[PDB]
Amino acid sequence: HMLELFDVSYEELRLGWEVICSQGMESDEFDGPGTRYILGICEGQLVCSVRFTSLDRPNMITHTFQHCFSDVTLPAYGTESSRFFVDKARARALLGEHYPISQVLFLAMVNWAQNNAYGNIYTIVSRAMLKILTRSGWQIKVIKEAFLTEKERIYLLTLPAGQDDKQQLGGDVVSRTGCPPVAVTTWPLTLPV
Repeated sequence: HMLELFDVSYEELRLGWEVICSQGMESDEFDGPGTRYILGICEGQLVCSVRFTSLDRPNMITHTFQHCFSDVTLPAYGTESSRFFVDKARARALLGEHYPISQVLFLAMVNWAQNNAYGNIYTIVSRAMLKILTRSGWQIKVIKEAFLTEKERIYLLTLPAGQDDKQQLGGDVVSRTGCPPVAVTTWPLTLPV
């Protein structure tokens, strides 16, 4: 058993490779050149993933939810993660139950961010996702709470990707999975499940 987290550009996107794709999020307006993805693969299958888009290219903050956050100043340089995906049922079956695939992808996100020159990451999450990010210990920053609907609250967040954040999620995954300490410091990531 082994867990691989690494990134691929849209530009890069045999049997197992289509199994992965057959398990991926069906595209949208923001899936094109420039867009990168982090894929979590265990025994030839997609267990989790997340998408990264440049802040200056069209994205969910600048377009989809324009009316919601047009009052927030956005840096010229940056990345927005989205389509945070985790298949809990498949992770359990491959990485055993109680495995923190969620905390791992967060770690993969910080590590990928450092490897690509991003101090932090901008994202739009749902109330629930916010609850999880909060519980993860990751020192996220709500830039603005907005109302999608009458009761639907969504948030614009900055996810810290400094060394402290990396070590913090790393140490978390360690004492949690008991995996080798150096295994959470690299990019790409590779975890013994």
